[PDB]
Amino acid sequence: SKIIFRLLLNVLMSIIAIISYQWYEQLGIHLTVAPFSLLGIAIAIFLGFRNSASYSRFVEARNLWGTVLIAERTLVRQLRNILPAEHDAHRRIVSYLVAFSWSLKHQLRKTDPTADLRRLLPEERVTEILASSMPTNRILLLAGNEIGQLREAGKLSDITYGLMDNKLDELAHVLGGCERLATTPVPFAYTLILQRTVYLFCTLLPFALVGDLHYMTPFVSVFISYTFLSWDSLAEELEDAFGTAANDLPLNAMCNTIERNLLDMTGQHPLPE
Amino acid sequence: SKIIFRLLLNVLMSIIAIISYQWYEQLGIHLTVAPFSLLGIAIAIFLGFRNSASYSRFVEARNLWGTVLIAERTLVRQLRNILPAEHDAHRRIVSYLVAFSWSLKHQLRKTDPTADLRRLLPEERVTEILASSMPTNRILLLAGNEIGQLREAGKLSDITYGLMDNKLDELAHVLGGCERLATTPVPFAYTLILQRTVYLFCTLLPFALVGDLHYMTPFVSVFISYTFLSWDSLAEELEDAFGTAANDLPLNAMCNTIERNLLDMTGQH
Amino acid sequence: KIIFRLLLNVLMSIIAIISYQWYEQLGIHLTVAPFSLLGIAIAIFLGFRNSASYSRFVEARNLWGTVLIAERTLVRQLRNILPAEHDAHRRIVSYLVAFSWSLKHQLRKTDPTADLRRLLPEERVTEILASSMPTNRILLLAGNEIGQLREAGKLSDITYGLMDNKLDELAHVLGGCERLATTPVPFAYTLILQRTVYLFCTLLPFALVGDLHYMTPFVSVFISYTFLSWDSLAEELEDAFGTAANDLPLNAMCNTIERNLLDMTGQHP
Amino acid sequence: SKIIFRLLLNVLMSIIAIISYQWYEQLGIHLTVAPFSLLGIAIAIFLGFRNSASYSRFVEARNLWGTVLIAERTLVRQLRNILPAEHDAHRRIVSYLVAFSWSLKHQLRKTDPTADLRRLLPEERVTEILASSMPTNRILLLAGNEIGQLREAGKLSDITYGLMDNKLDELAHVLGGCERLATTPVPFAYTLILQRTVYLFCTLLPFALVGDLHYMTPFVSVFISYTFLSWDSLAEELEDAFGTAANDLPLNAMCNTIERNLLDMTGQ
Amino acid sequence: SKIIFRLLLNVLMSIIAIISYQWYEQLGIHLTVAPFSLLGIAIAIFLGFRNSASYSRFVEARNLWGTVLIAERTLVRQLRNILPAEHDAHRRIVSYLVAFSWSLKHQLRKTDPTADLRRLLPEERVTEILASSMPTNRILLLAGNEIGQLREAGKLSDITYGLMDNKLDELAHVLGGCERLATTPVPFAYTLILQRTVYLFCTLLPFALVGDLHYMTPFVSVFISYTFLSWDSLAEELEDAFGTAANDLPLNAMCNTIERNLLDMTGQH
Ligand SMILES: [Cl-]
Ligand SMILES: [Cl-]
Ligand SMILES: [Cl-]
Ligand SMILES: [Cl-]
Ligand SMILES: [Cl-]
Ligand SMILES: [Cl-]
Ligand SMILES: [Cl-]
Ligand SMILES: [Cl-]
Ligand SMILES: [Cl-]
Ligand SMILES: [Cl-]
Ligand SMILES: [Zn+2]
Ligand SMILES: [Zn+2]
Ligand SMILES: [Zn+2]
Ligand SMILES: [Zn+2]
Ligand SMILES: [Zn+2]
Ligand SMILES: [Zn+2]
Ligand SMILES: [Zn+2]
Ligand SMILES: [Zn+2]
Ligand SMILES: [Zn+2]
Ligand SMILES: [Zn+2]
Ligand SMILES: [Zn+2]
Ligand SMILES: [Zn+2]
Ligand SMILES: [Zn+2]
Ligand SMILES: [Zn+2]
Repeated sequence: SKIIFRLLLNVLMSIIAIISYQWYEQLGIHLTVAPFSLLGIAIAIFLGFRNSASYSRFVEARNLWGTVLIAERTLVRQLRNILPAEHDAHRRIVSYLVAFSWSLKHQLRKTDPTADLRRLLPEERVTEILASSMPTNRILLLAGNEIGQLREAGKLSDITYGLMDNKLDELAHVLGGCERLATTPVPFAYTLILQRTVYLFCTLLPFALVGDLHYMTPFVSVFISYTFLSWDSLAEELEDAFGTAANDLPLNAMCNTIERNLLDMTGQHPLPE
Repeated sequence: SKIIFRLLLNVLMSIIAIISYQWYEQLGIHLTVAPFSLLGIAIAIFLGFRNSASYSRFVEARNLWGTVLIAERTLVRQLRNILPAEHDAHRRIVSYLVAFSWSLKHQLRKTDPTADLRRLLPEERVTEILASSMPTNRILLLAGNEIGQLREAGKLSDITYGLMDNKLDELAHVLGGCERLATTPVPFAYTLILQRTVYLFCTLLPFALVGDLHYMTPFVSVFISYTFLSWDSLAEELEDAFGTAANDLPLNAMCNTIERNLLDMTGQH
Repeated sequence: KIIFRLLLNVLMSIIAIISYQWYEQLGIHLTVAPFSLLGIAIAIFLGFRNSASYSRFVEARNLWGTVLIAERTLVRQLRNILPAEHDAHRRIVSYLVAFSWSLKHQLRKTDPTADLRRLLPEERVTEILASSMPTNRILLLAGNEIGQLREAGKLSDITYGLMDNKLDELAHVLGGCERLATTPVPFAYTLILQRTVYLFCTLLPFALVGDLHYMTPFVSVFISYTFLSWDSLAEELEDAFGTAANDLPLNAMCNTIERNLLDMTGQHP
Repeated sequence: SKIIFRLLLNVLMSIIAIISYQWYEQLGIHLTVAPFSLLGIAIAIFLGFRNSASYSRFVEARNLWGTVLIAERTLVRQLRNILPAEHDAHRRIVSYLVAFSWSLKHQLRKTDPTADLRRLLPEERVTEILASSMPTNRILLLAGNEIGQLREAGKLSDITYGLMDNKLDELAHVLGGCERLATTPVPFAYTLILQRTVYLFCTLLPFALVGDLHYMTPFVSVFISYTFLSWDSLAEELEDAFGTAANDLPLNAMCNTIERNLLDMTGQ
Repeated sequence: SKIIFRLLLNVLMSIIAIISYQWYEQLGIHLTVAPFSLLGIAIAIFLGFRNSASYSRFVEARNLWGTVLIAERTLVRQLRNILPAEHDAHRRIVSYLVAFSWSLKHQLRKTDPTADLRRLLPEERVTEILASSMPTNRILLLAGNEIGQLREAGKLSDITYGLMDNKLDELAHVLGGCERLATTPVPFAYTLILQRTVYLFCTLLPFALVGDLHYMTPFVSVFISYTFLSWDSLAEELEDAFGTAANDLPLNAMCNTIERNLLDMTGQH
């Protein structure tokens, strides 16, 4: 945590305010609580509204990765109920849906997806995915091909295809939502204005409190600084949700759960009497 | 009250603040209202936003369990309307749908679902559901198999199947919603950090209010503490509705309400 | 209703005026600054409470709005697809009107027998009252009317599906309305704030008397009026469907629904 | 602009507080800023939440009238794409949909739609619509008749009818939405509490401020009054959210845009 | 940023406050921190609510532009799945959809769209687009005609047409949503009330702050003037997300992303 260094600096800023208190009126400088109370309340309001915006983006990030689990379950679930005999079709579609989860993971984590794609799909398909400028959207097209080919075979009617097509439409809203959160953040000015005001408020606070507290200055100033800094750092963990930090989503575990889910519903060996 | 231990501790610290006030001039330590007022208003704003997020989680929690009630009612309604003669199918689907509700209750609470599943389903399926790592999802698959088998027999058309399949999707959106809302740790320790900030503000407050109130310190300081601690403990309850430390009554009720409703529709009681 | 405490607030202020000459005699200090910090905190918590209460009232009004929308569109679809089947029209409308009235009685926790016998044959009223939830039975009986027209050959599976969607939407309303009635916003919400504001407003003139002297009862009743009126509005918005001053006129709403559905069929009330 | 008359009243109430300040010690009355700070902050919190609720109902009114534009554009678009030859059908439905837009406007504004209805529709239909107690709903039923009769002619299938029916369902949600906003206003308590409080706070404010500010009282008190009254008046206009005021929705401009769009798509 | 000018002018106003403080009791002028504190907190609350509503407009504008990508991705995807042989049909529809994004961008910015329309579509169609009052809605009708004529031949059934029809309905919701934000912004009172109040508070702030701070008056007044004006400017920027400012949407880059998505490898699959 980088918060603890700021707390140690707040103690140092408090002690230098205590010893230099003699040279205050000799220069003619005064700092009271009431002007800093107005500034602090203003900052406490603005931080609250920013953290609300940061939480709302984190909820949206959590919701979209929840939908990957829902849409892929229901698509395999529909496949098992409508076409219970097409087991060769199942394992092809399943492998694409697992691959979609892993490729979406690596797209948000800015990492190479080649290892996971080769683990799940044949080399003719991995080359096709990597050729595309948008690799994860290619997978949905290739998964869409498999549902389309079953409709082309006559195994799926236009109604049963339409029921399965809507699940792929849900999956497209996941990818488009995840890309939108990754590319467009909370406008940088939000974090730039507040982080500047908080740090400058926390350092100038013991100088404003030294006249009222005298010797209790380091104990109180830290306790006020801690409240304003913890709330500021809370938003700095929620805004970026697709990284590898403490509050950031465990996407490795989530993709493992999806892989476990889709190989739980399938994998049941057909025709053992 | 649960927090009444900390309320009497606040009065205990107030009496300490009165007697030790004589020693304050020996080190040159002073505590005015204005520094603790700025901190107090700041905490009050931060508790307001946190409680709003806690309420937001609670409303969505009840909405999902409302959809369990809605989707299962409308699935049984569609079965009676489209296929009025197929009572053998009715009994099986209702058995699975109620088994979905109870298994979801035991999944959110992390409790054993074996006793409830054995009551509603035969042992061939109970072992199959318990073998799966996702038991509630397995029930939806088996419920989907019942709708799917009526389609393959020729009794359900592709459109009438589609109407019933959408109701199974609603329950699957709930399961995925409930799984997400229970297994998310939205803070690292900030649910405890903000709780600790309230605690230490409450205990240091009588030392700050002793100069302005003297003997009225235990009266006013406990009344400020009460308003802050009650609002903090309220957000603690609303954040985890599907908790082991949370009330079991609203979750056990809606599982019985759905069982009572589905048995009434088919005409069994 | 709030005037009973507004007169009590002036009476408590009179006590604060006469006892001010005994303040330093008893040895008590009460400054404005600690009560300012507490009062701002309460104002924040009431601000979030009233906002949460407003969202309940909006959702409750929206659900009853959807009854009027869904039933209009169901009759509209019946007239466009099957213009000849007026025997179907009159039966379904009488069910949809009965659903609205039984929804009113369910939320109010009252007997619906007086309104059900007015609209429906006696055998159906006995069947409706037999069920655990009367409204869910009506939607099932209205669904059977659409279902029997599908079995006759007059409605295809597609045209059944369009009419079925509105019956699904009405069941989402029923599940929504039941949720807002059966699950109130947790116990503590009113237990904290209502009693906190009462104890704040009565103990405030004791703190105000040091700075205001004889203007104490005039300014204390000002702050009390603003705090209590915001408190009372939030309780009127939370609850709900009943017979309070600021609540939904459900008797007038059900009459508007009945008049709309009779007007579309070519009938006069 | 009710504010400018009230701002001059506040300066006039401030000068009373200055001249009667010599009488304060005689009556035994002392007024500090600190209790009025507590009250004013509370008012500012409650005004902030009310204005938030008022803006939310304005956005909802904007979104519903946005849906009028979208659902009617798409229904005409669906008609041209499925049935490119049936122009006799187009002329009636477009005129019905435009009549829906104007009838919804006149129902919300509480004005007579007779002049607009006879401008678009034949006398056999206008007299039938005006006969109905819900004239905007009557248009949706007659618009549904045109889609329904195209289905019964064998020109529209059950599938293509269902795609068009969803748009009529979407416009019916708007009608029920707009009626909900009109018949049920923002609880009159919100206006009864705050407006009484804001006016009484601003009037009583210089009497507490005169003890600390003296001759700067009419400058400071009028600037606090301006902030509190401007925010209250803004929330008042957003609460409606319709009507004839300048701050409200330009519904005449919107209905003409809908009328122009549907006549553009048909080539008229 | 125009704040840097108003920040430097705020320091100059603070120098006037320092030199004139001696003459305060001579001129008969008293200015304390407490009334300006009450005013400043009130402004900070109203700025907090405005900035939140401003951000909500920015989010909804981004969400609609996100939908442009998603709805067009799937519309081409469905064409690449249902009709994989119709390659000449693909390139015609794709070109309309790329033209839809660019024509939307130029409509919201109020600039000439002819330069980008010629780049993507034939001259017989570009003139038909420019002839219409709403050029972006005309493109949806022209792209819809391509889907409609494939149904006319019998290549698409009524069901598979409906799947593609829903996607063009989704794009029309973006068109109406983006117009709603652009044609009418926030009420003009919102901007004119706050921008008058914020700076007139900031200029009159050092005159009230001089009594407590003396020589530190320009340091603290520029701090508060920074925090209040930076929040007002951010709110003013985000309200018009379709403008050409720093915190606004990069709509030029977004349309290039849509173009590269729909033309994945010159329209191949
Ligand atoms: Cl398989
Ligand atoms: Cl049965
Ligand atoms: Cl509807
Ligand atoms: Cl009829
Ligand atoms: Cl639409
Ligand atoms: Cl025409
Ligand atoms: Cl035409
Ligand atoms: Cl889509
Ligand atoms: Cl191509
Ligand atoms: Cl000086
Ligand atoms: Zn299989
Ligand atoms: Zn979509
Ligand atoms: Zn049965
Ligand atoms: Zn789904
Ligand atoms: Zn004493
Ligand atoms: Zn509807
Ligand atoms: Zn009839
Ligand atoms: Zn449903
Ligand atoms: Zn035409
Ligand atoms: Zn003709
Ligand atoms: Zn007339
Ligand atoms: Zn192609
Ligand atoms: Zn639509
Ligand atoms: Zn000086």
